[PDB]
Amino acid sequence: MQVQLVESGGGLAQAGGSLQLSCAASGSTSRVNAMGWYRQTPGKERELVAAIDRSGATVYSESVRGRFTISKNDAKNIVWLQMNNLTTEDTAVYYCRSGVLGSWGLGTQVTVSS
Amino acid sequence: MQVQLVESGGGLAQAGGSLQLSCAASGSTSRVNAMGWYRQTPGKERELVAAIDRSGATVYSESVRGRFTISKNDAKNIVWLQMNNLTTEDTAVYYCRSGVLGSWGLGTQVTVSS
Ligand SMILES: CCC(=O)N(c1ccccc1)C1CCN(CCc2ccccc2)CC1
Ligand SMILES: CCC(=O)N(c1ccccc1)C1CCN(CCc2ccccc2)CC1
Repeated sequence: MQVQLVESGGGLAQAGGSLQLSCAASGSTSRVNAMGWYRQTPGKERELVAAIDRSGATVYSESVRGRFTISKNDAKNIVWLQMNNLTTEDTAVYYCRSGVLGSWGLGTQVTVSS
Repeated sequence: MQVQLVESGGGLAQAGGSLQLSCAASGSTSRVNAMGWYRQTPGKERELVAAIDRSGATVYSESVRGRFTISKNDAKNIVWLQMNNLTTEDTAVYYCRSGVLGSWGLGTQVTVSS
């Protein structure tokens, strides 16, 4: 029922180097309009690293801004995490997670003057 | 079927001031383990401002880091966006959006040496 995800990439890198992770979705992909990467370093809580939605909007944790990039190939149903300028603080297990985001409401208008 | 969201807050603020937005969920809330705030300034694409998942992990766009805080009351099924140190660049329509995030995989191990 849920979309099937296969996570690839990772292994060893040198400090200063780069790695690319990938996550391939298959099965019930039509409803999936969000994908995200988390990580967990030993002893610490799992944290959200990067996320992307179907429109291409992206968001990153402070700890990886500018160094990591999340991208997608919509037709292949694959998302990548490019990880640049690595340090030993990036050692962790990385998790790909799917999401189904809901409909748009009307929203609320915010006007800031002066 | 989908969770019902009611967005509140917003209106006018002065530059330098603060506002708090809120979004109240009801109905099919049990499956909802992510909530997010987007915004759209006129003529620009809608962008992801802040998101939170059931574990409390949060993520922010670069443009609001440190000024905006997303929080939740799990028992009331309400999320808030506290917006501090506003500027005219924060004028926009703000949208609350729900999400259902998938199961955890085993992940991939990344080890950075030296
Ligand atoms: C942000 C996530 C997202 O929106 N998706 C996604 C999911 C997992 C990994 C990468 C992207 C979509 C899932 C559905 N596919 C449909 C592809 C298609 C369309 C028309 C004909 C044939 C095939 C589009 C991308
Ligand atoms: C990150 C989103 C999230 O995970 N949620 C959420 C959804 C919308 C807005 C705020 C938070 C949960 C939705 C379900 N509620 C159940 C509450 C409950 C539990 C036990 C007995 C009685 C009531 C917990 C919070």
